Amino acid sequence: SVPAIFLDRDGTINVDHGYVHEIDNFEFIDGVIDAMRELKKMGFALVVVTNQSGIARGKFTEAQFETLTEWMDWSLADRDVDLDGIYYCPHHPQGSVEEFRQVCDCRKPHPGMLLSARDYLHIDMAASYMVGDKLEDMQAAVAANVGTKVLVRTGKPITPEAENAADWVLNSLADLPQAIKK
Ligand SMILES: [Ca+2]
Ligand SMILES: [Zn+2]
Repeated sequence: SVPAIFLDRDGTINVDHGYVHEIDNFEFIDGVIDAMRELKKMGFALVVVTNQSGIARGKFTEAQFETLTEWMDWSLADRDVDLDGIYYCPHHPQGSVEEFRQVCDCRKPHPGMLLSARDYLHIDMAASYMVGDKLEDMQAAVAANVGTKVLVRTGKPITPEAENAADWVLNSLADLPQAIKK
C-alpha cells in the first residue's frame, strides 16, 4: 500500500474561472507544481479527483476534457510531477447531454472516485489527505475514510459548512508539504 494526496482540480490546482476546458484558460495556482513535486518526493501518490458537470451541461465535451487533461498531465510530468491517477465525474442529474445525465456515485460528495483510486492504486486511506476548496470535497473525504481533510483558500471563498467538515484550512495547496512536515 501507499499513502496519497487526493486533489481537487478547479480552485486547488488551477484558477477556477468557471467551466475551464481550454488550455488557454488553464492557469496553475502559484507554487502548486513545486508543492506537488515535493509531495511526490516525500513519498505520496498524487491522484486528481474532479467533478466536471460542464460535460453533462453541454458546456464542453468529454473530448475537450481529455485534450485539456492530456495537456495538464504532460505539463506536470515535464516538471517532474508524475500523477498516479486522474479521476473525473462528467455527470449531473439534470444534464442536457443524455449520455451523462444521471445520478452517479462518483459525483462529489459521493466518494466513488476516491474509492476507485483506492482499489486501483492500493491506497492507505487513513494515512492519506484530501485537498479541495468546497464542502463536497470534505464530505467525499469523510465517506472515503481519508485521514486528513484540507480546505484551501485558493478557490471557493470558503463557506462555514466547508470549514466545519475540514481538518486543516490552508491558503493553498502550495502550503501543504510544510504543514505535513511540521
Ligand atoms: Ca474545486
Ligand atoms: Zn459521476
